[PDB]
Amino acid sequence: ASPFRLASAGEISEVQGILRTAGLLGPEKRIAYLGVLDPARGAGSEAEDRRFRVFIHDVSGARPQEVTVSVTNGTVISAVELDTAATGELPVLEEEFEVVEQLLATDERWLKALAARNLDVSKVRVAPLSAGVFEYAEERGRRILRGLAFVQDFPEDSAWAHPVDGLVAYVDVVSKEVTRVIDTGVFPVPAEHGNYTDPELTGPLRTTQKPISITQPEGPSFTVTGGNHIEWEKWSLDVGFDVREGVVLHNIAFRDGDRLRPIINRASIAEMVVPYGDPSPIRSWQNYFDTGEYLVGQYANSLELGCDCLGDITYLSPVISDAFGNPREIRNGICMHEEDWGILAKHSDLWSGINYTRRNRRMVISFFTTIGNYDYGFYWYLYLDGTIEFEAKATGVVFTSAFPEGGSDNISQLAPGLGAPFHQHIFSARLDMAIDGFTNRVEEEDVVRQTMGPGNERGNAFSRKRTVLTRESEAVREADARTGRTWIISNPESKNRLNEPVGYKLHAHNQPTLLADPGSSIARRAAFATKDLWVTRYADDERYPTGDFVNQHSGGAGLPSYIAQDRDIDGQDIVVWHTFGLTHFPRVEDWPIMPVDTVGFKLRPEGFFDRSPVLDVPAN
Amino acid sequence: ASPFRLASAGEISEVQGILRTAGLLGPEKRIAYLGVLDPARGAGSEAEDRRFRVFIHDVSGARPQEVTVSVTNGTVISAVELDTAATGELPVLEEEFEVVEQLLATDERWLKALAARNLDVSKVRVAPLSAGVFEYAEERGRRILRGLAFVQDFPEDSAWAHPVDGLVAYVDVVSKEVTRVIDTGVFPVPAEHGNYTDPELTGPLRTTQKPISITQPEGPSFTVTGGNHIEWEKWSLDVGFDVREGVVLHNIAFRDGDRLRPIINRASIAEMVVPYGDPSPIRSWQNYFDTGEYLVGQYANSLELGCDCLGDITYLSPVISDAFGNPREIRNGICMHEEDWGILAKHSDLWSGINYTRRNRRMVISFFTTIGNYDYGFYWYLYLDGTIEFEAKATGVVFTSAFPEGGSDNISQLAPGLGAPFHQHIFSARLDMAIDGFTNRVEEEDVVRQTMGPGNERGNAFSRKRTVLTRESEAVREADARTGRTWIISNPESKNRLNEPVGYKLHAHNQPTLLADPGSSIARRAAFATKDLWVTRYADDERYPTGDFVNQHSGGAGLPSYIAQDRDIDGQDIVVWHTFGLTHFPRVEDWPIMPVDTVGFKLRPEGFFDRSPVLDVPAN
Ligand SMILES: [Cu+2]
Ligand SMILES: [Cu+2]
Repeated sequence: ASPFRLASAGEISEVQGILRTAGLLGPEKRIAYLGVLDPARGAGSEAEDRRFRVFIHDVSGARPQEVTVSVTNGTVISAVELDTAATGELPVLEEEFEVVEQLLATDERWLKALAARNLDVSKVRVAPLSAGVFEYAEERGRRILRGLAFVQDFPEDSAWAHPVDGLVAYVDVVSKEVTRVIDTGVFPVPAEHGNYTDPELTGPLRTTQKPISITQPEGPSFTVTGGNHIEWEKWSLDVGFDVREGVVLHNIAFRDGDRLRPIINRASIAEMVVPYGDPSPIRSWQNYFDTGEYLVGQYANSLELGCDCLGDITYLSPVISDAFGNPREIRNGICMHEEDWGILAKHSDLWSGINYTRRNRRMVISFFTTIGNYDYGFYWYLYLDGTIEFEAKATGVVFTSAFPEGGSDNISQLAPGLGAPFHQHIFSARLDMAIDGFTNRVEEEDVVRQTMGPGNERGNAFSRKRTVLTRESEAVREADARTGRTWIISNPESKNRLNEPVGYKLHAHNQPTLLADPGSSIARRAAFATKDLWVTRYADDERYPTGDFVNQHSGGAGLPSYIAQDRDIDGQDIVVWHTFGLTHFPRVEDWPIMPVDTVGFKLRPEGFFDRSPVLDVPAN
Repeated sequence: ASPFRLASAGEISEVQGILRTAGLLGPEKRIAYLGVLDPARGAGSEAEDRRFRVFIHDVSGARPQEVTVSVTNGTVISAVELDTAATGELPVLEEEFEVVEQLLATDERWLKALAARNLDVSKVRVAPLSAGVFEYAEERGRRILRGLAFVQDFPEDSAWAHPVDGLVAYVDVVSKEVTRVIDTGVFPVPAEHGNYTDPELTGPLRTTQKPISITQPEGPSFTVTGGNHIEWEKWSLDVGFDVREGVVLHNIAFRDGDRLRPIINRASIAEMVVPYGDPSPIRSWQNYFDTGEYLVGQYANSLELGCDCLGDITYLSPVISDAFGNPREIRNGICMHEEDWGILAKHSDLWSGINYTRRNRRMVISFFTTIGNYDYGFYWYLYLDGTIEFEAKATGVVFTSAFPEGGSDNISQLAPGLGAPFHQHIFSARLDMAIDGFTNRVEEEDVVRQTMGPGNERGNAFSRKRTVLTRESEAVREADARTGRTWIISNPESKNRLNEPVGYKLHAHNQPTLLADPGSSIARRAAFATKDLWVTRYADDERYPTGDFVNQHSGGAGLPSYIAQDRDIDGQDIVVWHTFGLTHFPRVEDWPIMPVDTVGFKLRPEGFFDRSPVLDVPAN
């Protein structure tokens, strides 16, 4: 059995059993995160010890715990007590989100604010959001959620269309107290409905779209064995699923003739922040850490055939844990399919009379998650020529506010009185590199322009320059689209036939990084987002750019701390962390449901192969 | 019928007849360029007047002519004689290409060069390339082609694998003289074959690929009317074809409710330069202006169903003129189809219980051309949401040289002894803007970062700024990926329901622009490629960024001269010229045949619609 197989329902149940038996899962205990641990560095280690990491929360206010259990041995290997005011709070629980609206509904200050606006409390939905760390000392060590109101006129109504601005509440979800209710002033509540399924808004539906039928009369070209091991057009990998990170790809390799060569040991989106740029006290604290605080895999959708994934699909239904350790399956939560990708190679040669054309293909592995108003699709692609690519698709309903009379520098208008605060969606890809094995290195490649003169008398010459990042103190890099900056990960001990170290080149989209002032909380807490590329020496406990406990953590966790070690990355076991995102100034066409916008990156072989790896592709 | 209809074989024959009748097309005359002109500006068009412009060459040596004839009226509107040493030579003729090898085969300096390398002249192919303007005074006024040698060992052999470096010959193609033969020294001719159809190189072909069948059961969703007028999912446009530019899109409009709203009057790739960056005298003059000097449309391939275009395809077979004015059809030279494009919009709402998912699709209009070793695909895409996108696909065989023994800063090694000089592939998209009509304006939009302090105490705020480009002198712009710079074209007189000027935002890929020294021949001849965006006031004689005659023409024409007029572009009839390209340092993976690499740009609505234009898309 493979060490990278997906967690079984019974394994979750076994973890539950081991925890209750050791008296660590009592009636006041809640599981805020549960995930299988990856195998440690080894190869001839056939003694498989299946271990799970669990973050246990306590509803009574008692210190939480980080527990490591061996589902194979049936034992608790570790169980450490956490000082959350030092190391941050655990991920927020679904039941904690539910308590915010309920608690506010009986609070005198909240009911008063709602009375002044003439809104029926039973019609007021509250978005229970992360708190972050600002200037409220009484929150340290406490689990707080901040709430924003939205009106829902009827059950099928889209509450996002009616934000109740000038109002924000802070709630302690363990002691169940409303710690603060801020009412900065009354703002009209946007009246227009944003119901995209309402025939009064859509108008007569189109009857012009003819069907596009994509089928595979002989089945797919990939094989799925061991439940999650994929073999497709020379590629090999294992598809994992974590409740925090979502789809994770393991042991990405390419079979170059005789040998199966490694490229990436582990690929995942390790964090994803959505910071808001509205300086209003009602929203200036708003920063979603979708992966770290909310756990994206937890909210993964059950994809529908023909609607979400068209063609010959192969699904994976991963299993996660609930707050009590019971297994929960996300049916059809991962899509796997190959799709046509146009022309791969083409040449019509005059001299030889040979006309050659080959088509391209990509293997797609994806999932879609929903974080409140927003829905995100995470797509990983493998191409015939050895290219690896990631694409994030953002959709959903934009987060709203009121549009200030007299306009705004930080909010855009979507409808009459309806605003949409400026924000960004910034992702972090954790790429545990293994180019032909673990002895890797990273170089920054810049285009070099040359000046006209001796050796370049016609002033036509241009070159390139590569700088090797040797220590971690020099591995925090910035993009430079102007000079065509890319980063090559190579194995200095593995050469191609021309005796140059094999490599892969990372092509970024060069979008803007974190815009927030460098001294702000979010800049401290999401420091990874301020730079485009980070390279660290691998360490088993360094899994997230924002750290293990993001919720209400002070700042400087994850990447800045890891880098501070200043380890040797020149020809070592390294990890590449690429920051990429969308800066969003919502437009009128993003209402009342926004069309997909995308971001991503890709890695292309750079002298990895001896010649083109697609010469054996047939005609057809 | 429609004034934007494709030129017919009848019209071409008639232009030939009109020129003949006028004594402009005798036996020594050759058609170097023939294309139908676009209707004059305004809506007061007094009936059908189809005019064609022609560049007439003279093989005996007499000055060429530029003629405009009215095919409708049977007249010659104008006919001017050209002083080519001043205004530039005419595009290269197909017959002048084959002349080069023929002539060199009997020149003693060439035979001696080949003999010193032990090469059989009957096996030496010569790549006949444009000459440019350099230090050779005897070329002024003359039509020169420079030749580079490649050995073809057998008939089905790929000569590109066997470059003969250290040698180049300049040939006058009118007087049929070999003016110079430069031999800088003997270089070993690379021995490995790059025969990608040879079993010895490919090995056994993959048997792993299963069929992907894309069919459309009820036919496509677009209609083709009047030969080239396309109507698809609210979009409306005319697909034109010019022998210089290739596919051209006219009158791009979107049917918003009851009104057909114009977006782009005319879109085309007006120029594409491929400058080389090897300072070797043998290649330091190499710069292909594929559109301007070679004319990409004449070299358009006849696309095969299945391998070139998968799905339900509708082809256009445009007609061009041959060198004698006789019409020539490029069968299936333009392919049109719609393809599924994933997810358009998606939201699973907790509060309303409504789960909504909609699929995207795009209309594709494309053609592929072959310029010697390289093959380029030009793709235009229209999406359901109002997005317009262009994509260039570069493939074919890379241009080779010998790889210098002790390495090279300007050439990369692909095989033993085989090199590939550094080069770029830069495009210029000319977008004659008509955002809701001709009164347009362009704003440069940058992200604005804010400092923490009063009014932004938590330091999370960020904004954006827009700068109207008012006069052409302040409309030559460069990219800034770091501040998320984009350009919005709006109509200051047409406002959406929120009282904001409707618009479209241009998103560039921010790749490096021209790398050559600013004082070089190519920087002056390809000045357009030195900046990312240019905006000019519309003029019927300002068609290409490099001018009407690029072949052996110096700087003095094109964008830098148009811009000098410093005309008003603030709410006028304007034209946007966007520069975008690939900077290419060939990889071993690019040999023997190059896998497709792409570049492009796109435009998205920016307050153009009153809300999302895709609310009427049916359930999927
Ligand atoms: Cu957004
Ligand atoms: Cu190239």
